[PDB]
Amino acid sequence: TDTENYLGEIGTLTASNIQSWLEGRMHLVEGLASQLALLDQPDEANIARQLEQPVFSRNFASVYLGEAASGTFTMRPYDAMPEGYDPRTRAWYKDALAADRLIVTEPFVDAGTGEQILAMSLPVRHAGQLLGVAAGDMKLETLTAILNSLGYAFLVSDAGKILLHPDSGLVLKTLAEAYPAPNIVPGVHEVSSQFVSFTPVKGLPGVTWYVALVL
Repeated sequence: TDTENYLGEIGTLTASNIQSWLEGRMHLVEGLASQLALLDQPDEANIARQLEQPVFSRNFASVYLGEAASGTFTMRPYDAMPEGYDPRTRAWYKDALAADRLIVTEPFVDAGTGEQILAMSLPVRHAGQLLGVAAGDMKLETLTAILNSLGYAFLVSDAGKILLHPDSGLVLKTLAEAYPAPNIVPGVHEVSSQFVSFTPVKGLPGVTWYVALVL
């Protein structure tokens, strides 16, 4: 009843921290879309100029626009993509269009670097016509560091998919795969035997994700 209160308080503060951090990144991606919709002439040079702002490289691994007309892909900071890369075939693109709003993706593998990332993406229209999908992505280790700024903490979806974990190998495993498992219910429960607490992250669009604390 006491160590339960204490884990409940740390889980709450841990969730509201990752919430604030992710929300700030969301806002920047929202503002990137509004900036691009505001271009009077949205040609390649103007799009690239908007993407080259240092605030984007300081706060994302990269930001980018996948264009609807022919798959033109502008990414800053720029590095190479695979031969025949077409952003329109990728989940961060197709899911932004299907949801018609900002989404936050589960982890995937960056097509250029092989790193594990997640993206925030949303459609960009100009005068009501689709320009493409704008996104920023961030490395999972960056997020995992935020989560574990102080036993340990990981991040897991409502369905049981591990999203962030100090053991990087456990990322994208199910909880049943990681612990051959506790049931995801908000609160604290005994499960070497350990305490494990689930706290929802508020404010995230389209997902229910939990901070898991292990003590």
